Parts: sequence; C-alpha cells; structure tokens
Amino acid sequence: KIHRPRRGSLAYSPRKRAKSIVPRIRSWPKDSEVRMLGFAGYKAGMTHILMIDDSPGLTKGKEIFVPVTIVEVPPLFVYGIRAYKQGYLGLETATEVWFHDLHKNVARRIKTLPKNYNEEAFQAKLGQLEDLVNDGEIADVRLLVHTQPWLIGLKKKPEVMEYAIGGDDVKAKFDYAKEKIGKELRAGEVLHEGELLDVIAVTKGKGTQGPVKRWGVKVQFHKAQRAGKGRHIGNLGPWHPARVMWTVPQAGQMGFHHRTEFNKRLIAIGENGKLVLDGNEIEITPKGGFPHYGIVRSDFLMIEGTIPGSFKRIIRVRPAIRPPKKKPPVERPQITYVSRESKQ
Amino acid sequence: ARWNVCSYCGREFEPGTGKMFVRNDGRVLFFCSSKCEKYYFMGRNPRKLKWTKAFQEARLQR
Amino acid sequence: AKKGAGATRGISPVRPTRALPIGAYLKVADNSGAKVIQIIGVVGYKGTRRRLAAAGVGDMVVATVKKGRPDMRHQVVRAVVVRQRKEYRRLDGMRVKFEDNAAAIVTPEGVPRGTEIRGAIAREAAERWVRLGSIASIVL
RNA sequence: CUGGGGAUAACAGAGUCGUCUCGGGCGAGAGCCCAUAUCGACCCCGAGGCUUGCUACCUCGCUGUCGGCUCUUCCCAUCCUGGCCCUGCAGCAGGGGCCAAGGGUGGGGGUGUUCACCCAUUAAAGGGGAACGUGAGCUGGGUUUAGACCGUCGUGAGACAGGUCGGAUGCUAUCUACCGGAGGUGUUGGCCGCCUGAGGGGAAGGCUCCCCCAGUACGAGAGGAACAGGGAGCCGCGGCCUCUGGUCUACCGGUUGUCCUACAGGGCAUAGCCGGGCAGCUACGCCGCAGCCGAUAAGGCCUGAAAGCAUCUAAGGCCGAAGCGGCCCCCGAAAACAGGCGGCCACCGAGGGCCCGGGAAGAAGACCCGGUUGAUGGGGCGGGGAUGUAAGCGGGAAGGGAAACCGACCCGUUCAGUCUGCCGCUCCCAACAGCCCGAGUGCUACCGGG
RNA sequence: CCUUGUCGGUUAAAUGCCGACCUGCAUGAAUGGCGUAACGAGGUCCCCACUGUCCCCGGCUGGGGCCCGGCGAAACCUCUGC
RNA sequence: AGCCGAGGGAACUCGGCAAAUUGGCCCCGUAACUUCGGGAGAAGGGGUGCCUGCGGGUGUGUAACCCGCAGGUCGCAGUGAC
RNA sequence: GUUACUCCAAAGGGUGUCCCUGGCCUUAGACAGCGG
Ligand SMILES: [Zn+2]
Repeated sequence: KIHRPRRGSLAYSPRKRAKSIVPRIRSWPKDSEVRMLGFAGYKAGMTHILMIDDSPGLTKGKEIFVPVTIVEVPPLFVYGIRAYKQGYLGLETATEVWFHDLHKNVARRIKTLPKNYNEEAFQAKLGQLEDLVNDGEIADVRLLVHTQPWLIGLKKKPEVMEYAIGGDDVKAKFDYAKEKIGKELRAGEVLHEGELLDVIAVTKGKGTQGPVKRWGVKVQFHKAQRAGKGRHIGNLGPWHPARVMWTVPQAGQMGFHHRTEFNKRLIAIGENGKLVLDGNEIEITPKGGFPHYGIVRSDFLMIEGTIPGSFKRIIRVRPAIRPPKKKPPVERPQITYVSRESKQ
Repeated sequence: ARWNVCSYCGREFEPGTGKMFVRNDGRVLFFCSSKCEKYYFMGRNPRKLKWTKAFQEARLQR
Repeated sequence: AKKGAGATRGISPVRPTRALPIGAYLKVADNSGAKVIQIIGVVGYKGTRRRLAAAGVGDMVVATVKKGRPDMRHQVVRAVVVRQRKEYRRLDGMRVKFEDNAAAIVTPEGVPRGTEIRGAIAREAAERWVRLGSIASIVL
C-alpha cells in the first residue's frame, strides 16, 4: 500500500460561522501583576520596518526585515464591576454594579437602561458589593468595558465586553476595580512594549467553497477533468459501514471563523498617531492613507506579523497564555526605518 | 537602511523592495519594479521616455 | 574543539527557495570533464505522495552526466548548486536572481573537484561550503 | 434463438481447514570445553481465517470483473520513532526477546499487471482487513462476443483454459446518511445585553541534521560514544497580503485589416493581436504552532513474611514511556435539574420585523454599519495611484517639383492627457412617507412574609 | 511452451525495442519463400524542439446552475423508512 | 465551451491521449536509399512594415497588370489581425 | 464464572490454596549462629 496523512485537521470542526462578530476569550493566564489582562481595538493596515534583532537565535545583532500590523486603540470606558461565586459545577455570577452617567450611544447596544439611578444609589450598591467581598463567598472579580468608536469617526454603536484581573487575591482586585470604575483606560497603562501577545479575532469570509480549497484535496486526473469530476473527490466511503462518516471531506462554509494566534510581539505603542523614534517624531499613516481605512488619529499598536480578520474589524489581545522558555526582552527594539510610502 | 537607485529610470527606492540582477561576469543591476525590469530585458530605450532621467541626460546632448 | 581548522561546511542564514526539481538540466561551471548534468535526486530531503524533490542555491544533488568527456559520461556524481534563475530573499528584504542554472561537481564529503569556477556564484553557496570561495574570483 | 433452472459449475458470501501464515513441548546434537548466547533435528500439541483446495447452504438476468487513480477508517503478529532485559554485549555496532499501534512508512525503470526484480535517496522506506473497501466516483491497458493473421489439431464445418491487431461505459435522488445554512415550539409571564461551561472533537504537532560535549571515555592500535546546552530545516496544521511572482474581458498605450468621406473620434474581427498594470483573489511569498504537572505498562528497587535463614510480593511503600488524564485550541443552554446576573415592560404597550442608503457579510434566508442627535451612497474640491507626454498650433525632416507645395517621423507648448471597483473635506441630491407582530386567563396542594 | 532464453547495444536503473546465436514444443518454398523504392487517419521503439500532462495548482470570461414571474411532464411507486 | 500562467520541462500515463510548437512568399542550400521516375516543401538558414525616390517588360500610352535596387524612419513584435 | 444442548481451546506445567495416603525423623529434631 501507499500511506499519506489525511487531508485537513479535525480540530477546528464543526467549521461553521461564528456565533458572534465580537470574539470570545475562554481562558485567562496566570499573572501576578494586578492589572487588566487585555485590551481591544480596530485593525487598520500593514507595513514593514527594519530593526536590529533582539530575539535569540542566529540573525541576532543584524538588520532584518519585519512585517507589521497596526491596530488602532482608543481608550476604553470602565462601567461595571461583576462578582463570581462557586456553584455545584462551576462559577456563577453573584452581583453587578454599573456606573450612572453613561454615554448616549450605549443604548444603541443596550436599549433598556435604568431610569432614576443617581450617584446615591450607585455608592450604596458599591458599598454592598464591598461588604460582600469582605465576607468570603467570592471567587474572582472582573471588569465590564465598552469601546468608544465616536472618537475616530468609525461608528457609533459600541462593543461591550468583560475582562479579568491579575492576582491570586480578590481584595486587591476590588481595590483596583473600585479605583478604575467610571473612567477611561489607555493602552499604555496596561500593555508593555516588548510583551508577547495572543491575538483573538474572527477571520475573513470566503463563502461556500469546495473540498479542493477547503480541505486540500488533490485535483483528479485529466481524464476525470474531461469526465466532469475533477474538483470532486472520489469516494464517500466503503460499503460497510453503510453510512457516510463525518471525516469525509465535503463542501461548505469557508471563512468567518473564530480564531486565536499565539506569540505575536508588541513592538511599539504610540500616542496621537505619531511614533517618536529616539531622534524625531514621525507619523505612521502613509501617503494617501490606508486602503479601505482612513487616517489614524488616537492611539495605535505595532504587532509583529499577521493577525486574523479584515481591516475595520474588532480585535482582542491578551498577554501570552502559552509562551516559550526563551523569551525576547521587554523593551522597544532598535528601529532604523519605517515605511510611509503608498500601500495601495 | 540604504536607498538604492534603479538602473532603468534612475530613481531612489526604499529598503525592503526591488530586485538585484547579477550577470555571470559579476556586473550588477538594481530594479525598483517589475516594469523597469521587463522593459530592460525587452529592449526598450529609457532615453526617449519623459518619466526617466536618461531623458534629461539626453535633452542635454541635443 | 574537535576538528575545525580544516573543514568543509558552514551555516547560511537565508535558506533560498527550491526551484530546480528532479529532471532538470544544469550547466557545469567548474573545470571538470562535465558540461551538462541532470538531477536525479536531492540529498537530505524527505517528502510525501506524488511530490518531487527540489533544490536551490547551496544544496547538494545527485546527478547524471549527459554531455562531457568519455570518462565522465553515464556516471553518477554529486554537485552543489551555485546559481538559479528564480529569485530569493535576503535579510534586508531585497531579492536576488541570476542568469542561468549552474552547478559545481564535488565529492560526497564537500571537497571539490576542479581548480577554477568560470563565472560568479551566490554568497550562500560559499557560506555553506567553505572551499568554493577559495576557487571563484567573483562572489556576490 | 426459445422455454426454464441457484434441483447445477466460474465469481464474492457461509461451513471446514488437509494445504497456508504465525507459534509451542521434549531435549538428540552443534557450538575451543559448555543442551538452552544462538541453533534446535526425529517425534508430539495448537491459534488464525490474510493463500489454495473440498463441499454445494444463499443468489442464474440484483450486481457478474483484474489492475490503477481518488478518498476515509481499523487490527497487531512493530519496519523507524519512545522506554527496557540477555548476549559467545570492550567502544562503533550486531544477534535474540518484553511494553508500546500517538505519528510516519516516499520517488522512479521495463511489464496490463498484483507480487517479484533493479536505481538513487532515506530515521525507515512493515504486513494485512473493510462484499479480494471503493465503476448511481473516474478510467479502460488486461480478460469472455460479433472482424481478421500465424502456429498446431481436424477429411471437413471448425477448435486451442496458444500468441497478435482492433473493438458501446446510461440516471431529473423517493427514503435514510453526511457537510454546511435557516425558520418554529418548548423551557409556566415577555424582551435587551453580558457570562458559565455538562458534554463532544483534537496529531496540532511529528521527525531529522549541525555545533559543542570530544578526536574525550572504551580500546594494544584502527577506530570511536552518551546526559546537559545552543542553533537550523523537512513533512503536517492554522492564518495574512507589507515585500516578491501570477492573473486582473476595470483602466492606459501601440499596431493590422475593413467600414463610418478624408483628419479627429469610433464599430467588428477570440478583449482582433501585442505591452504594462492599481484594488481584489492567490502562492512560487510571509507570520504562528508548550513542555510541564498527575497516575500507570514492561522494567529497576525498599521493607517483609509465608518457609526462625533467604526472597521485589503475598499485605504495604518509592521510581519509571513518543503511550492514558489534565493545563491549551475549536463547537457548545434542547445540558428535560431544558442554567446564572443586571436592567426594561406586563399582571395603552418594553421590544422586534418590513421598508430606505450601503458592505467589511452572502446560493434563498441569515450577518454587519448608517438613517437628518446624519458624512451611508452620489456630486464638487482637493490628496494618492496606473499608463506614459493628448488634440490643435508653431518649427524641422530623407528626397521630389518651375514655384506654390507635398512628406513617414522628430522637437517644443506637456510628469501631459485620460482614468481611478482608493483616502479626506463639504449637507449641493437622496437615506422620506409610513405599515404590521406583540406578553396581559386562573386552582386547588402549597413555601416565607402579611 | 520451458521464457523476463543467452551475448551485445540503447537507460542511473529495461518482462521493452534493435542487432547476433540456434535443442525450429509446433519454419519453409504459387494454402508461395526471401527482399524491396514510393505510399499508409495501419501496429511499434528512439532523438531534437514544444508545452499546465505532472511538481501544484491559481486567476479571468460567456452559458447553465441559484432567486423572481409564466407554462407545465415522465421514469419509478406493497406499506414504511436511525 | 474558452484566455493567460513564474521556475522546471513528459518526472504524468498502458501509451506525449489532450494541448502547445511550426506555419504565407522570395533567395541560398539540401543526405541515406532508389524500380533513376523519386525521396524533396528533405533537412538547415536569411529576409519581409511605412515613407521619399530610381530603373526595367508588354503597350501609342505619365492608360493597365507585373519585375528588380538605394536611402530615411517607428516599434517588444512588420504573412503584426484573418 | 454468572452457558443443559443449540453457539464454549490443547499438549505441557505451578511451596497459588483446600484436602487424602504412605515412609523416615523427634526432647532435641529440620533452618542460624560460635568454633573445630
Ligand atoms: Zn525604475
């Protein structure tokens, strides 16, 4: 006989359209630094730089070529604190506290906002939460966040999410949260330059596709091409078992999947659309803008390589949950050149 | 980070782009794009094309 | 160290693209009896169903001698590739390519035959095999 | 040709296992001597059903087939990859055996071939099952029609489980199955948003080379290792378009033949042919893919009796694998204990759909952003890009003609003109006018207030 | 037939093709024997050139397929259908 | 049913099936073998547009159809498509 | 093992455990340790 490995992976099945456009983070890393474990933004475009290699391995100490993805990140607004307790099987929500004066555009997502809810009641509810957290029935604390697209002119309907906090304790977490609620978070207060990140997003749509493109099936011989069966597979299976198995390549939806990617290095965090190299202040937006995305105004991240999704899509980053043992240092690498030329 | 110079249309092009062509005699050529390279190996004359610099170098020799 | 004063190998950081498959005819650039060769295999390669082996610059191939002097024909040799027509990226991002596909005939343990390479050769070949740069009067 | 037959063969199935493949007991004898490192006769005892036969239980119009290509899955009697024990094991290696089925096991030459033979590589290039897996999936080389040739046999018509040339390939999917997409009812009041995660899937990773260790231990010399540490690639998986290549029947230019009278601008000839090409799609391009904790197998040990000694086991401990479980990724409230939290309505109206302008999404449905609290589409103004310097006017031009004047092409006016499935500013036109679905009833048997 | 006979040439590698041999199972002289220029939509082996046949597939066009309006069958069919 | 495809060029397959290459006209030059008629368009090579002109053949012909040469110039490409 | 039969493995072996039988030993036996 002849052997080869099967065509495609059974680890990303069922290959179906994502339940939502906003991604979902299922697991969170073990960090000791008490801080928010992630941030969110909108993707703008790609370009390239030249930098002196800091990462272990030959090519270290030389000038190389590095492609880069720019992620636009205006500040977030913290509007909630949420407690969790332990039930029979797993965690379960216990209490929520919201802030009172929320933007007029949050009701584009959450139509049913409360009516009286002044600062009196806000502070009373906070106090109740604290008297609960000092008891012992509490397992972890998380923050509720919403984005502000009105600043960059992208849209008005916002995105709402729930992020976790670092640390083994809950009262330190509550102090952090109680200090942060009602205000804005910027990315420099949370993310460091040089960290490894995991990026999380929803991929581009390709539509209904066949098995040649969707699983890697080999095109058939030219006689079958002239017979009407070239981009088809040959067999749906054997005679016994007398049913089709789920492992047989078929056609269907390709793209718009919820994906994750490990270990992408954050290189630079900028302020107001400009990158201040050691020497001088510079812009990142190229001549003529970015294709399919305009000009960058607020704040942005440089990410080494590629990430999942189309341009104006919502991305979510977290610190690496699966890092190696030989890490590159945490500091902005020496950058010698950044491309501002036309990308269209 | 050197800006290199096209051997067909004479302009400076940025790091991370272009091509180097090596002849078996050791002589070298730099190309900014696919167009300049194809026109070179095809045989076109950059001295008649007003978007190159050979054009001005000839405008002198007129 | 064990034995490094006189050696035959080295490390390149580039790993060019694999552009010359089995069945390809390469010119011989060295001054051995061989003029043309045909690739019949690639050393240090494992593949899959229905795939052919392919080599690029700096790679050693098992070849046959088609044209050449009588005491060299229908013989099986080993050769290092030194040039290719298909491009390949260098670290700074610029790309490089040559005018034809040439090889030098060598020994199964790196030592070359011949005494002079007529023409230029690629830098990666000479970084990987340290006795070739000692022959060619043009290295790029 | 007809009429019929599974009362009767070839083909796969069932039954059986002489043969077949894979094994075992005993100890003759061989191994410098030494029955058991290795080999094990003669005789005796078996497993499997992957060879072949025997029988004739199913099927004579269900389908009659060999090989190949494509595609999925399983067994272990293990070829490499992980871990160990004996050696007639110095090292490098070899031979023989135990656990282990997670991954891999490829490319070519003649032949219709399966197998077998050969080449060059490789960590190694294992053997089998699935209706001798797979023709409502392809092909059609072989084989079993009708044509013809040779050799033998035959008085002849003619035959050959002998060779050779040639010789039809049908389907609108009724039911189930699978891949993907939607609409309902239920969850004992309805609707927003955000979370838990029962369970299910996973190879998401597998392997090789180089430096060093070290010309070191071992070895008379020849030769020649290992743990730790650093790096690189091949096969596989999942994504992106900054760079490089391909296409780009948007767009720009050059040119042939003919027609619109000639210029100019156009139609047709596969976009007429040629060259270049942005967005978009793509790979020949580029980015990413942990080893750690737990419990075990073969095996190696401690304590320790049965059996006052001894003994890894009987009872009890400690270690110990690419294998099992979890950490990690994908799906997932129809998870029938049919969940948890916050908020808004009900006991006119919270919310939702149609409709309008569009795509970052798309076979229909669904999805996403916007709708005058407005830059969603168009336009105008500018930026960037693709081609490559428009028509007209003025001057020159090989040469010709009395002269007026012809004249392919060239220079200037001109980084020009044409175009923009790209960005920005700006309310100049249009996102108006509206229309429909919609919870709302209670009792005893109650839980805790009244 | 034993047969992929043997020796040589052609290939990295030859159950092939070509050239020699002869124990012709079972050649042979008008059921003609040996040759043969030119011819053949005849069978067969090699070389050069050419290529998406293949490595290994990708992009584009027109017609269908899909939605909408209209006309409108049949083969098949015990009942059913994990 | 059709158009293009980098680098390699039959490694595909029973088999180079299918597709591609060549392609009109003038000049030069053309083998083995041969039934001396052929092979033979063997093979292999160079040229080919537009413009300005100069000459020749037949003819009474600044009617008509044909045959040779120089110079200038444009393009990746002059049997430019068919 | 939970199989009347229909439909279910051997030769060869076992200080695994529960029992029968018959010899030899025993007031110093059968192991140990101390020495000849
Ligand atoms: Zn240029």
